Amino acid sequence: PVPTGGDDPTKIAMLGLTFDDVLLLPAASDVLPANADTSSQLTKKIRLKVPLVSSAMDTVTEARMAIAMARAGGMGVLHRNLPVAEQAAQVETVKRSGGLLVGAAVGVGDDAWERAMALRDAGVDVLVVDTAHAHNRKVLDMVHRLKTTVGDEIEVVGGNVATRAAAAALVEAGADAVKVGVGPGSICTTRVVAGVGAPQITAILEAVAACAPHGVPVIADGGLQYSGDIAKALAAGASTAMLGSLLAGTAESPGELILVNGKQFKSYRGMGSLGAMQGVPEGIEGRVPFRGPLSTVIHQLVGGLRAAMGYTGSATIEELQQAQFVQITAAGL
Amino acid sequence: PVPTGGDDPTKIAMLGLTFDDVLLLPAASDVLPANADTSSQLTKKIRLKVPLVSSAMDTVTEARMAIAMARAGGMGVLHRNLPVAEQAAQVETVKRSGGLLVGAAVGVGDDAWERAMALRDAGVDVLVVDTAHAHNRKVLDMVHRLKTTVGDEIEVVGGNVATRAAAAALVEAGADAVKVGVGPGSICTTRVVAGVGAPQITAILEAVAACAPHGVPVIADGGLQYSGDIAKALAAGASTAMLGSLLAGTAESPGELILVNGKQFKSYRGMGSLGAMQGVPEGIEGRVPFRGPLSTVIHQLVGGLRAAMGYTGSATIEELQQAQFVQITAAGL
Amino acid sequence: PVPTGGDDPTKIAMLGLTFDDVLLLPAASDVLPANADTSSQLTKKIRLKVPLVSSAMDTVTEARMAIAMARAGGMGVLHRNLPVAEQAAQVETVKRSGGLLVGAAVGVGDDAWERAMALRDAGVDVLVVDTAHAHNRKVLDMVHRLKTTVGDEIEVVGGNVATRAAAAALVEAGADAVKVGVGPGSICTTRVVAGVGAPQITAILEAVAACAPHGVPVIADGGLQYSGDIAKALAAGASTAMLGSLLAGTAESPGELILVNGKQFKSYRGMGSLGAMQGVPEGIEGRVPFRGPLSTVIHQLVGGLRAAMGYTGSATIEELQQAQFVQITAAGL
Amino acid sequence: PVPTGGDDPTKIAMLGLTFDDVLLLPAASDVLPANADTSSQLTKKIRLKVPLVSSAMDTVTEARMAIAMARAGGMGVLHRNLPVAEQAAQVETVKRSGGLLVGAAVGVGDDAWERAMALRDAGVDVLVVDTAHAHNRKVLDMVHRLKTTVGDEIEVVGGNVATRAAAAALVEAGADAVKVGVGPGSICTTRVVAGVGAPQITAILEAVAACAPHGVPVIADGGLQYSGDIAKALAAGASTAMLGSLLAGTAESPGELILVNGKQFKSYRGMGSLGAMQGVPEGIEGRVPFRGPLSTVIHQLVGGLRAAMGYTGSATIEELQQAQFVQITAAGL
Ligand SMILES: C[C@H](Oc1ccc(-c2cn(C)cn2)cc1)C(=O)Nc1ncc(-c2ccc(Br)cc2)[nH]1
Ligand SMILES: C[C@H](Oc1ccc(-c2cn(C)cn2)cc1)C(=O)Nc1ncc(-c2ccc(Br)cc2)[nH]1
Ligand SMILES: C[C@H](Oc1ccc(-c2cn(C)cn2)cc1)C(=O)Nc1ncc(-c2ccc(Br)cc2)[nH]1
Ligand SMILES: C[C@H](Oc1ccc(-c2cn(C)cn2)cc1)C(=O)Nc1ncc(-c2ccc(Br)cc2)[nH]1
Ligand SMILES: O=c1[nH]cnc2c1ncn2[C@@H]1O[C@H](COP(=O)(O)O)[C@@H](O)[C@H]1O
Ligand SMILES: O=c1[nH]cnc2c1ncn2[C@@H]1O[C@H](COP(=O)(O)O)[C@@H](O)[C@H]1O
Ligand SMILES: O=c1[nH]cnc2c1ncn2[C@@H]1O[C@H](COP(=O)(O)O)[C@@H](O)[C@H]1O
Ligand SMILES: O=c1[nH]cnc2c1ncn2[C@@H]1O[C@H](COP(=O)(O)O)[C@@H](O)[C@H]1O
Repeated sequence: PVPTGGDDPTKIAMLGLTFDDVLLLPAASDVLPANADTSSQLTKKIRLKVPLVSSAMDTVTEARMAIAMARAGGMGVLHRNLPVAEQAAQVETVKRSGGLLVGAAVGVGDDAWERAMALRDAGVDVLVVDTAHAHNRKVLDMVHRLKTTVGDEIEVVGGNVATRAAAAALVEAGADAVKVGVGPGSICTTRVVAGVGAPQITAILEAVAACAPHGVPVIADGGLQYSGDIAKALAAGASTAMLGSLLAGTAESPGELILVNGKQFKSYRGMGSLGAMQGVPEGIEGRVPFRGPLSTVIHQLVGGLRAAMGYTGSATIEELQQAQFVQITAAGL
Repeated sequence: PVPTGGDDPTKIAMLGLTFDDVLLLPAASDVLPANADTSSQLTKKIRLKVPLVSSAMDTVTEARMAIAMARAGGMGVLHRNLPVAEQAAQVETVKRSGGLLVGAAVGVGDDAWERAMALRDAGVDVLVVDTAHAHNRKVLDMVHRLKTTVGDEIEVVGGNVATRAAAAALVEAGADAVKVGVGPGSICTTRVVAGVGAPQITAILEAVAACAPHGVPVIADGGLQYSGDIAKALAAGASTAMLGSLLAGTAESPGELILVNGKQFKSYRGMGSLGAMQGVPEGIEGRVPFRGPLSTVIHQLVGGLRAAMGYTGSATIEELQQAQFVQITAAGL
Repeated sequence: PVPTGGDDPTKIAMLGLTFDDVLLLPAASDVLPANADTSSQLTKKIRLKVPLVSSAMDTVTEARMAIAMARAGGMGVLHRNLPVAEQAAQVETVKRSGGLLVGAAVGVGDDAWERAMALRDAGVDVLVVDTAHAHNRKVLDMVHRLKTTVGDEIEVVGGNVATRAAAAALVEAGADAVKVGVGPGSICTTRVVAGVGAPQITAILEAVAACAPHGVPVIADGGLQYSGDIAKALAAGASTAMLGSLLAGTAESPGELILVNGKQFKSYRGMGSLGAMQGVPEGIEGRVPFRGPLSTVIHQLVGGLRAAMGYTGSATIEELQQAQFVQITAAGL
Repeated sequence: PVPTGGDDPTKIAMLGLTFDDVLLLPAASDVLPANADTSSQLTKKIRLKVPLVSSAMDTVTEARMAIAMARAGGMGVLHRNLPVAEQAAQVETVKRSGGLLVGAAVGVGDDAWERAMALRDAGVDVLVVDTAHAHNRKVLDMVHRLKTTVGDEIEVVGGNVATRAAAAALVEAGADAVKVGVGPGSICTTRVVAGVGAPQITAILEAVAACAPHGVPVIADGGLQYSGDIAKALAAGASTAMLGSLLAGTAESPGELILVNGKQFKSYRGMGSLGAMQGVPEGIEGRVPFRGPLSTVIHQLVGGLRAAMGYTGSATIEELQQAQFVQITAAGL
């Protein structure tokens, strides 16, 4: 029998590693952190100066965040937990601040096609078909319909996935980028409520195995707690990282300051939390420390990435994606 | 020598995984959580609408719980820590509330045959031969005697086991279902007192390898803490889950509200605890948070299961039983 | 290269398991806990009714403990942190309480031969050559000298060891039992101070591989925290268990009651602690909860063992020594 | 696919062990701790009586520490976070206290060559080219330039490295010793900020595989918390250990006593901390317990090492470097 039980070796299909399971190995380097090139592909066509996108969540990204993110060289994805007219107006607001990149989330519900067309009319650059489970005909069909209808002017992202097969399906549907993350989010309770998930380093490695041969960038979404996690996600093969928790504490996120026991916080909640759905939960409502301006958070995050590129001899993100890991033990934390 | 010591490779026979060691992998799916079919076999003949049974414990299941459980589409197993006449009367009470399914525990002591016949007379549907260690001639003989005597009107469950061989023995004795769990219970101290046990995912996989080829359902009993654990136990191959801790906090369980430090609790104790035996302990007496009505707890539990069936593309429990896992590391919690 | 570094596969020689790493697997059984036979060989010649010996420590075993232990069916080993005359007088005191078995520790210092002869004269049954590191010519020579001089009337134990080779050396020197434990003691700081040790399940398996073929019993010494650990140590192949921590809280141990924050304690200290040596430390001075009479502690310990013998179908300790383990993961605790 | 994801087996290159992952196995021994020879090579030419060097940090080693360390039989490395004139004057101060060994850190910046020549003029014995990442042409060139210019009178150390290849590069550049440690320091945040590092036992094993064949000693730098860690680092093949945390609490380190909540502390900060750089941080500012005189700390540290040499039968450090480990599990701590 199989050492962990039963007679089927495929029952337990893999050993899933998360960020805390690995470290980047230093390598020969003539790259100074200050000189590394941090640009990377968000989608097949769109390159960002900084490989970071803010999550499509209503305690993270509305117009103010999208504007600050694009000015910092990344991009925001506007959340979709509001009327179609307001979302499109947020898109327009970002555009009124210059030639700034902006994305917007849509679902696959009755109302999604209308939403997508309104955002298109508003001048959106990227449409993110954004769902709990993208390995599904309705999601694949929406990705394909958008790519064939508005595809030559708008880039279309599909997510989220957690396996090589799911990512391959989005590639075949025409996705211009694939977003990876089922289970790892800081406010996510999918793992405890449904018992479902995939540790994020293994999920990225698997998705990249399906996406890289086709020139489709992977967006690592969820579970990033530290600047060093960004470096790890990219070295695992992702081209960008999507941040929720790390940006929800910033001045530019929606929400006000909360003072508890003399310290400053902001509210941060899952899109699957009770309160987000009353606008069986798979997300919580919580708080995160107030962090100040976005520009300052992004500076330290990018600083950590630059440090990693120095250590690994990576002049570009493309080079970082070829870096090697060491696996650590439980004693290692 | 063997890497862990000595010269015998069979000394340390396997690596045992528990619920926290695994996650369900998302898979291609056209199944909406709301549309999944949650029915499953309790025994060879009996199918439940909801794959959940309440434990035969005196702080969990008396008539009120059995009634609420059957109305929710599951079943209760009446505990046996009272006189034969009272247990049979509880059986009758459940039946007075309609054509509701109900089970009842018996042991293998002098008094067990009399108990079993009285419950039969009371109209019980399922008899559960329920013991700390079922891999034993007296237990096997009782299972067989019941199956040959009352077997065509009553289904007979045997438990508990933790190995492929033990489950195979119950199958050969005529069990209509096999119950798995030695060591994993929340109030169980078998692991620390006797040093005995089997991690529950590996125990289910092993028991299913013996039971499924013979069409005998496995009941996963003990160690379930979250709705996601129910999904994991079924995907490991079990057909139903038995709950103690998760239901002991409910309005319908025996026992009154306990107020400690401004919060509400109910008493929850092992059948092998001092107080359960004074009616060398292998169970504790504890408290669990008061949770309100059973209907509400079952709704969230079934909600979590439906979510898992959506993620895994499982239209039925039978399909869920073929789902795949990823193993996670210690960093994964 | 070797996956953990360097080019030498023998550098990291084995994966060491401790008690918490394993569980005993239930097996077919017709043995009732109440009926199991708990007797076992302390030495080649001496069998105990209960497979438990108290440590040769000055906060655990003086005459009162030795007397209580023998009456409970085990034995005490009198510590040697006092003058030769007092130790011998303690031996005599035990003998004045009937035909009770008693052992006594000696070292390998200048004074040890004199000590050994005085204890012999006092009527001691077992001499324990007791040292931090027995894999050493002076220890081997002392074991052999005693066996050739007083060996036909007194049994001679040697310890402590942690490897197959060390145990083999004591067997060749003539030891009648071998004591295993370098590093695992509750009050031991050898692991942090010297960086030396061996996880106790692997140490027992290795020592038994050297001792069992020669009919020499292994005494598992140190690291036992729960009654279930006793069962594990014996199933790993040991014939008896030596207890320090578990008995230091008892009425019969040396030392008085200590009241701290409304709860009762006794002092418990390593023989290598500062205070034991002032009569570079490798042991601490601590407290353990007061537990009451020895008889009560031994009853629960033996109760747990009986439970294990029931679960594993072990009618005798000899049978228990053939039981199988499952290895558990970090999530398993 | 590879069990942890993707199709490349080299992506995750190794399993990295840290000190807490291993223990030294006791071995046959005729070596008394008091009699072991603790001397070891700092560099190809320089042997120390005690295999310990103090870190080049401004809360650890200035003239007072360098003096105390050499008198204890080790050496100090003077930090370089001050003007060239003051560092050279510290070197001279040490020399005014007798024929004491002393080292000094230099970087690879514009000012480093001048620094190195001034320290040379001051009578320094060892120059340590000391950087976050030594696997780099500028570092290799500096090591080589120093070795060819002042190499016959001064020994030249290069660091830090974490891989076999990096250490091989320093050997080829002419290093007289190689210093190992990227990530493990107590005040280091490289792992969380950059996601970069190498567990220290595996890093030492790998570096030694490159250095030992060429007769170049390895200095184990960072992550040492206990005296037992020193023994482990040497048995892994290092010839000396560099200490920061363990010595920063001593009377001889720079800094004053800090009283917080009735207990005594000293400040201890990374050279990459904000405050060290304001003279994106990769080190913190913290406190360590005040420990008293250096002589006392070194005595217990050397005591622990002697204990390890006794247990492993190592008469010399060279013998200790051939000792074997056992790997432990997470339960092992
Ligand atoms: C609503 C609630 O919680 C959420 C909400 C949003 C996300 C989310 C992640 N991302 C990237 C974008 N949005 C995740 C969880 C929930 O339980 N959703 C849910 N659980 C299972 C399914 C399902 C699985 C198969 C199929 Br087919 C259809 C639905 N959906
Ligand atoms: C009474 C006490 O604690 C309990 C009580 C009930 C259960 C329990 C689980 N389940 C599913 C239904 N009931 C478990 C433990 C206890 O120690 N029992 C016990 N330990 C060993 C044996 C034994 C092992 C081999 C043989 Br053969 C006979 C008895 N029995
Ligand atoms: C005195 C201090 O602490 C102790 C004291 C007693 C025990 C102890 C266990 N047991 C079963 C019986 N007694 C263990 C540690 C200490 O450090 N002892 C020590 N550490 C290394 C050596 C050594 C190693 C090789 C050789 Br060869 C000679 C001595 N001795
Ligand atoms: C200044 C700050 O923090 C420090 C400061 C000193 C040390 C330190 C260790 N040791 C032994 C001696 N000094 C370590 C970290 C920092 O982030 N430094 C840094 N991170 C990446 C690079 C880099 C990587 C490739 C190349 Br090429 C050039 C620079 N440098
Ligand atoms: O309610 C939820 N349940 C599960 N995942 C969520 C939920 N809400 C947002 N997310 C995901 O979690 C990511 C943020 O993760 P974080 O950066 O670790 O906080 C988002 O970008 C989404 O992919
Ligand atoms: O005293 C005990 N010792 C060991 N297992 C028990 C005891 N009492 C009840 N159980 C088992 O534990 C299960 C409940 O586990 P739980 O749902 O994790 O709380 C029951 O259904 C029984 O199988
Ligand atoms: O000071 C010490 N250092 C290391 N081991 C000790 C020391 N003192 C007693 N012991 C060992 O530890 C055992 C007790 O371990 P315990 O039962 O876990 O508390 C004794 O029987 C000795 O083998
Ligand atoms: O700011 C820093 N970041 C990373 N490593 C540092 C820093 N400052 C000092 N070190 C390293 O950490 C070592 C001390 O580690 P410790 O002995 O564990 O405290 C030093 O000898 C340096 O190699």
